[PDB]
Order: sequence, then C-alpha cells, then structure tokens
Amino acid sequence: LYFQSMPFEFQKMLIPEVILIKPKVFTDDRGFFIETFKQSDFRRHGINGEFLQDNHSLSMKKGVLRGLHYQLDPHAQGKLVRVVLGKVFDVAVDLRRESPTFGKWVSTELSSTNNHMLWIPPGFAHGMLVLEENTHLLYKCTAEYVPESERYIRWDDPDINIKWPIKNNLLLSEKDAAGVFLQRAEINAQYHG
Amino acid sequence: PFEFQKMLIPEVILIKPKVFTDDRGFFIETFKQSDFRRHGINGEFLQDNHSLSMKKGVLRGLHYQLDPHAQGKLVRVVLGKVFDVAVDLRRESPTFGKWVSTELSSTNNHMLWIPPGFAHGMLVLEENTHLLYKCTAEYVPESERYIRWDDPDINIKWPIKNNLLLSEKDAAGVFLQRAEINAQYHG
Ligand SMILES: Cc1cn([C@H]2C[C@H](O)[C@@H](COP(=O)(O)OP(=O)(O)O)O2)c(=O)[nH]c1=O
Ligand SMILES: Cc1cn([C@H]2C[C@H](O)[C@@H](COP(=O)(O)OP(=O)(O)O)O2)c(=O)[nH]c1=O
Ligand SMILES: Cc1cn([C@H]2C[C@H](O)[C@@H](COP(=O)(O)OP(=O)(O)O)O2)c(=O)[nH]c1=O
Ligand SMILES: Cc1cn([C@H]2C[C@H](O)[C@@H](COP(=O)(O)OP(=O)(O)O)O2)c(=O)[nH]c1=O
Repeated sequence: LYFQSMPFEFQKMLIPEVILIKPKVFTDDRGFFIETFKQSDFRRHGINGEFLQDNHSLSMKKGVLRGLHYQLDPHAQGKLVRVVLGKVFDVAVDLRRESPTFGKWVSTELSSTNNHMLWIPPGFAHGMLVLEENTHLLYKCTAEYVPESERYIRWDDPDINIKWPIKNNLLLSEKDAAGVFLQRAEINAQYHG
Repeated sequence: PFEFQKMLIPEVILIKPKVFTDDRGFFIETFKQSDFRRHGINGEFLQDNHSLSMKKGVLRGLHYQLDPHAQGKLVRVVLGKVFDVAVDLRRESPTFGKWVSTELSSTNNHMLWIPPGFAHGMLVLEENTHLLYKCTAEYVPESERYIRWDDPDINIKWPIKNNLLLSEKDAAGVFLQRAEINAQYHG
C-alpha cells in the first residue's frame, strides 16, 4: 500500500555518492513485474560504469554477517545491491583516502518486502547482516572478481563503529572473523570529488 | 565457473554456473562479461527485470520487440521453476518457427541466453516463481508483439494446457501466420 508514480526513485544518502533506488512494482492477477535496472535512467542519476559481473549469495540463518569487503584499485567494484528474498541490514563505508567522510558509513534495510536497491560506488566497502532466514542477496559489479585484490575489515571495528542490530548469534566466514581493524587496513582508493 | 552448452538451435545457449557452498549458505557468479563474450554472448545488458508468478500454470509469452528494439535475454529462476521456451523468429532462418525448451529452477540455477530475433515464453511449474532476466535493449512498449502460446504452426509441447493464467495481451496473442516480424537471419 506504498505508491510511487515514476519507475525509479533515486535518493542520495548522507554520504551523497551512495544512492538508494526504489523501483516501481506493477501488480496484477499473475503476481508482479519490476524493472530493477535501466542504464539510461541510472546514468542520468549519477550511476555510471559498465556492470561486468553479477553475483548471488544465499544466507540460510538470521545473523549471517558478510563484510566488510572491497577490492584494491585498479579492481574497485561499484555495486548495485538488492534482496530478492529475505532482509538485510546493508552497510556502505567510505574508504576513499582524503574523503571528508572517510571511515563514515550509511545503512539501509534491503528486503523482498521493499525491493529497495543500494548503489555502493567504487572506493567503498560493503557489509550486510542477515535479518530473515534464506536471504538471497543479488548484486551487479562494475569490475570482475580479482581474489588477490580482496581486503577484509572486521564488522565490529571501533573507528568505523557500525551500529549492527546484532540479535544473539553471529555467523562469520573465517576471512571475515579474521577481518583486520581499520587502522591496519590496506587501502589505495583515493577521493576525487 | 560456467559451462556453456549450445541448444539444437545453436545461437540459444544454456549456462550452468558453479555453486560454492559453505556454513553460511552459497555464492554463485551468475554473469561475467569476459567469460560470456568468449562463448558467443555479446551485447551490453541495458535493462534487468524481475517477475513474480504466484501460482503454477501462469504462462507468459510469446514475446519479442520489433527491430531496432530486439532484446537478447539472459534468463534465470532464483525461486521456483519454469518450463522456458525460445522460438526462432528470424526471417530466412533455417529454423524459423522452431523452438527449444529447458527447465530453469532454483534447484539447477541454470540460465538461458535467448538472442535477439527470438521470442520468449515461460510456464510456471512451482508456486511463487521469481524469474530474473537481463535485456540487451531497453523496454519499448510500442515495439512489443505477442504470439499465442498454443499457436499450432510453432506447436510448443507445454507440459500444462488447462489451469492456465494468462495476461489479456497474451490471451489476445496473434497466430504466427498473421504475426508482425522484421527480424532478419544473418548467421
Ligand atoms: C549513526 C551513524 C553513526 N556514524 C558514525 C559517526 C561516529 O563516528 C559514530 C557515532 O557513534 P557514537 O560514537 O556513539 O556517536 P558520537 O560520535 O556522536 O558520540 O558512528 C556514521 O558514520 N553513520 C551513521 O549513520
Ligand atoms: C566474491 C566472490 C566469491 N567467489 C567465491 C569464492 C568462495 O568459494 C565463495 C565465497 O567467497 P567469499 O569471499 O566468502 O564471499 P562473501 O563476499 O559472501 O564473504 O565464492 C567467487 O567465485 N566470486 C566472487 O566474486
Ligand atoms: C520436440 C520439438 C519439436 N519442434 C517442432 C517440430 C514440429 O514442427 C513440432 C512438433 O511436431 P512433432 O510431433 O515433433 O513432429 P511431426 O508433427 O512432424 O510428426 O514442433 C521444435 O521446434 N522443437 C522441439 O524440441
Ligand atoms: C516487459 C515490461 C513490462 N513492464 C510493465 C508493464 C505492465 O505494467 C507490467 C507487466 O507487463 P507485461 O507485458 O504483462 O509483462 P510480461 O512480459 O510478464 O507478460 O510490467 C515494464 O515496466 N517494463 C518491462 O520491460
């Protein structure tokens, strides 16, 4: 019972390079149809670069946390993130050296209920906390996977100080559990504007 | 990370991605330009769509856009299952009016490449089926054309013919012999 006239709403977050996208849901007797991406519209609202790789993660239990992740330059991925089933608390962290918002973060709830999408530009790290069982997270990347370039910052880093709605149990990968603290992170991304 | 398999109409390509399981669940790379372009799948993906079909027996198709708005489509099912159909509607094609089908599901995570020049149809086999597809051209409603699912010249073997939920546009699809088609065979 939430109505939007236009096919996409684009909303800049407090870190304005991060963009929350609300697509339009067309309901009928069959079910629904959503346009989830449209280059022409996205490019007019600041979202640039060729999407070279799409990924899909299933997280079976509430409390799965993945992040914080980025690829070193020149393999930095811009990401368009959505949840087709379930719900996540989704986080973008500005890790662009010299950025007036370096080490700051914004969050949004991405779910199969809202069908919201988050644009996380290159220069940022991504983290997500699973809030519903069997959560399917899909994202498009502006650069292809380069495992050697992947870096890992721990979820509970105190300088970043993300307010995770951690309810009870936390399921972490070994790489994420072994995430480093921001102060000893390897970062080459540079702020431009 | 991907197996690519040409169908009997060899421009139609079945893609089997690799599933990495762990304690958290799984990870799949569902598209990768470098790999896809090496295996014949070309064109910029300009638009992504998502359809939910609540009941078994929802049928959508048969759909294409006239040139110059023809969409190549990369089709997958993230939840549920469809009987997915590609129909060759390229004038002068040795397989004009022929079709290939595959089962796309959340169990197999298979994907189908349906090149421009083809029509797409899908029949929903599990409740709450989520079909996702990437298009090589943006939506142009004026260019959309609709061919009846049960057209007798195309003669698709749909695994269900009865409890069928159709859109009004699909119900009103035209028969192949009176279809508007401008796509041309080059291959
Ligand atoms: C709420 C919020 C905090 N933050 C950062 C700013 C601060 O470093 C920290 C806020 O938590 P806290 O240290 O408790 O607040 P304060 O610094 O105002 O005493 O987290 C964000 O980057 N984004 C947000 O949305
Ligand atoms: C991020 C990523 C991972 N993988 C593989 C490597 C591992 O086997 C598995 C999980 O990787 P992992 O780095 O744990 O993913 P997450 O970002 O969710 O923590 O997926 C790819 O094949 N491609 C990708 O782009
Ligand atoms: C089985 C199959 C049939 N077809 C075509 C061939 C026929 O024109 C029609 C099915 O008819 P069919 O009963 O297979 O052959 P016939 O009628 O010649 O005895 O659909 C395809 O295009 N793809 C397929 O995978
Ligand atoms: C195919 C398509 C449909 N729509 C809208 C128009 C209708 O309100 C709704 C369903 O269109 P419809 O043509 O019935 O979809 P399907 O191909 O599944 O039969 O979605 C778009 O906004 N973009 C698209 O690319």
